[PDB]
Amino acid sequence: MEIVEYPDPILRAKNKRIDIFDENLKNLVDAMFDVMYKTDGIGLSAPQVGLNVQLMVFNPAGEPGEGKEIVLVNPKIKKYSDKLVPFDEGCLSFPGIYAEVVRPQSVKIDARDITGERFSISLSRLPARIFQHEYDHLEGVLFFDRMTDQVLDSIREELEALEKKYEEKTGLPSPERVEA
Ligand SMILES: O=C(Cc1c[nH]c2ccc(Br)cc12)NO
Ligand SMILES: [Zn+2]
Ligand SMILES: [Zn+2]
Ligand SMILES: [Zn+2]
Ligand SMILES: [Zn+2]
Ligand SMILES: [Zn+2]
Repeated sequence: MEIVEYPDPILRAKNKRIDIFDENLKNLVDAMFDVMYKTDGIGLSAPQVGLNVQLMVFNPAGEPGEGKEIVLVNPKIKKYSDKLVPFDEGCLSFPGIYAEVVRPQSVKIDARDITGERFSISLSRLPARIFQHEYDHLEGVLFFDRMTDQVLDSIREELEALEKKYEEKTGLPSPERVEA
């Protein structure tokens, strides 16, 4: 298994509905949760393992045995709160990079679960926060898109480094450059 990283395009590709709700789907969520636990994270959205399908899993506590291992599939934000708050985020598709992103305090959400049931959770604190972070992955949108002109100024050079690693490995030019 392996985490996809920035500039890699699978990060921007349209993400599909899921509809069979089979056993493979259980099996996927093992491996998303386990890769998460292995890289010490608190969320992970499926295109970060190379699958373009709306599926995110996560667990605020982010340590085994602790918190609560939530799964949303086909999320949609019904509502976003007015309240706005900063927070240093990291994202695994950007090894080692943390920069402050500013986002809505709470969200209401509609979504299916691992057996198909729709449902309807609201969400705050860290939970909500991650939710959104993975919620963006589902939808083409990476954390530095959410940063303020100044902040991004602080990571230009790092994400540039990434673009080059991609370029060295792939032979191809970086399908997207942050000087853009
Ligand atoms: O790469 C990841 C997981 C992750 C790791 N460290 C974090 C700190 C803040 C936030 Br919000 C998310 C993370 N999700 O796409
Ligand atoms: Zn592997
Ligand atoms: Zn299908
Ligand atoms: Zn497991
Ligand atoms: Zn930890
Ligand atoms: Zn991420």
